[PDB]
Amino acid sequence: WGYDDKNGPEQWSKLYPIANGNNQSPVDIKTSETKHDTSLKPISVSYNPATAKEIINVGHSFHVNFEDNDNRSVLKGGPFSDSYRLFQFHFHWGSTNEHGSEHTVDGVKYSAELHVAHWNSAKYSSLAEAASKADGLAVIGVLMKVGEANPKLQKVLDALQAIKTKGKRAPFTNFDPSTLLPSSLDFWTYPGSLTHPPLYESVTWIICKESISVSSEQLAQFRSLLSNVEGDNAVPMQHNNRPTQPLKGRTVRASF
Ligand SMILES: C=CCOC[C@@H](O)C[SeH]
Ligand SMILES: [Zn+2]
Repeated sequence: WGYDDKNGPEQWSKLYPIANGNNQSPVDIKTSETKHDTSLKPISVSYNPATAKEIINVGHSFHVNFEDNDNRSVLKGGPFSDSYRLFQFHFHWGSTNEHGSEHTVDGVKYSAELHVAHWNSAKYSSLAEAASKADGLAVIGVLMKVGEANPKLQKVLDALQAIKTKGKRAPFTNFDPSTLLPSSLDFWTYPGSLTHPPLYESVTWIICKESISVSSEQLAQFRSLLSNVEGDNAVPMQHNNRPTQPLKGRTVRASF
């Protein structure tokens, strides 16, 4: 279902009718209309870098998958009364620097977006179980602003040369993806979804107030990943970021 136009995000509603749904992501975050809430607690990431397993090229993006067999890597606080388990981080990016981030704040589009994904291990057995569940997934979203080169992106960008093409796997160990997060975990939260098929309406978004930085060259790496299988003609992975979607009257909550 890629991000072309043949497979691209307009074609998503055919196969996945949930695309023209009510809890679709990303969204625009209109700060004027955002109802501050104080029942919210502060977000608290406790990741353990020995959970870091693998980095894999999945054709449309690349993942960094984590060990999700126990509660060693948890997110808790925010709205969540439960304690979600970390399983993955990945990125979204765009063809040019001007766009690339999925969420937008007051119409402003960013270079890329980081997703640090979690699944509700207090209520569910597997990721596979919690994938589809309303209270299934907790994803931290960081907005990535084109400027200085982020030195905490090092290990991620280094490893990329070993997963040039779709399906390529490699061990990525000994990394806490919290080091990626901004210093201010002031956050918006809203009831969302995945941003790509199967677009499950299972995500409680945590969108960070403060941005992290990425140079144009760091973004050029993301782009010089290849969507093709090894041997085939080099088809870069140019953009993998979704249009912002109607709120249909959900209430983005501030935590600031
Ligand atoms: C399957 C990977 C992670 O899914 C959670 C979403 O926040 C990524 Se848009
Ligand atoms: Zn994502």
